[PDB]
Amino acid sequence: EAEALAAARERSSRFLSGLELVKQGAEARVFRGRFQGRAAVIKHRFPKGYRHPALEARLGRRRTVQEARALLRCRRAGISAPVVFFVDYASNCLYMEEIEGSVTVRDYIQSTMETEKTPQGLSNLAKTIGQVLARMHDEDLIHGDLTTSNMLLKPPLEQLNIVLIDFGLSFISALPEDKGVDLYVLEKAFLSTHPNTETVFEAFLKSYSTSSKKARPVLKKLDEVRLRGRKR
Amino acid sequence: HMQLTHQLDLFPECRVTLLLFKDVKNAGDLRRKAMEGTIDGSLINPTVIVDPFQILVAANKAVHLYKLGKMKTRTLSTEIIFNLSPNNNISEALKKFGISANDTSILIVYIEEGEKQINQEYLISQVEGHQVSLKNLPEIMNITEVKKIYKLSSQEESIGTLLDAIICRMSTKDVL
Ligand SMILES: C[C@@]1(N2C(=O)c3ccc(C(=O)O)cc3C2=O)CCC(=O)NC1=O
Repeated sequence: EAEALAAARERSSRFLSGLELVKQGAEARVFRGRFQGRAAVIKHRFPKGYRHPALEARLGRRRTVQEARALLRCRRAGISAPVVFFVDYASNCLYMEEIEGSVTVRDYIQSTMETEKTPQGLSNLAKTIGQVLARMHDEDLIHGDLTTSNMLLKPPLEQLNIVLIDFGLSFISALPEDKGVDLYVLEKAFLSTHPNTETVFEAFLKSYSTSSKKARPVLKKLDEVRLRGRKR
Repeated sequence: HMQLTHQLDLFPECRVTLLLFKDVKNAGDLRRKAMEGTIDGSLINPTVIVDPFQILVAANKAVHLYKLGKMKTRTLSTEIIFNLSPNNNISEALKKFGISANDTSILIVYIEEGEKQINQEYLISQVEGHQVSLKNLPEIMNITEVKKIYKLSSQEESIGTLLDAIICRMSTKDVL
């Protein structure tokens, strides 16, 4: 077992040898390739020689396990998100469908505000984001790390087809305090990366609250989380 | 009457070969031989296969757990069938996704690793049936029962194919 496992992580590394690297983070590298004839993308949560391989072991596993159930939960709910093809729990790799020809919402918003020159043009996109996160939260699924770079825009761009990605920190909870804190981190994501887009966050919020049937208590806890800075 | 063979992308030492038969008369004898081990490969209900991708994903996860020694079933050829079920009921999985005594079309899947090959002309010789090419697989597959045995949704077909909804419960059932 101890020898066979080294082999299974050794095929992994070989397989990713010849693949284009598309996303890199503190926890995960994302390679682009093909998997049994389908356009796929492989998300490796690599170990770092910096800490105890006992703690690092479970950290890769939890993120991968949690992303795997989160993408299943969204497929069975009409929440659009990548399909998962294979999950290697020996190497913490996650083989999923590539969202071909898509662009992040972050570059759809610093591309629309350099030509339109006003945020007045973004209220349809905000409307649809409110609809997407409302039906997500309505199945008590907390994303965990909502930013405008974990939402993709599938072609055709005109119809605003939002695909959510990166669910490693996601989790199930019906607590409005948890949905509230989930929207707060998306709010701070707008603030840091997209200047002067504050009017865009209620075309979102007003959309969310007319699209999710339990949103009233979540927006009371959002305004309580905005006042405190955290959940407590 | 043509095979369809594909190479496993993460285990390029292996290949997966698919053979499909119509008008089978000895499905009952064929099943006993799988439990008895005489016949090589996995005998799968083609009624519920929507694309070879369904077979390869199952094949891939089976070799992976085979090579780690942590398979949930016994044979590799039985782990392939099990990995097609959306549940973890091993016995329910192999009745509903295997072949049964009064079936008329069966699908044979087998993996060969490296130089070691299977006597494919002895394998066909055991089936009292008309081997057809896998291009004929859509006209055997029944969506009314793909939806029943996979419990596919209203919402699930609204955001993608039914192959995607299937693949995406095959590949996560080991984590509930
Ligand atoms: C670059 C792009 N891509 C994904 O599809 C994807 C899927 C999941 C994740 C994730 O972090 O979970 C990240 C990504 C990602 O960046 C989008 C554009 C494109 O055309 N092809 C891609 O591979």
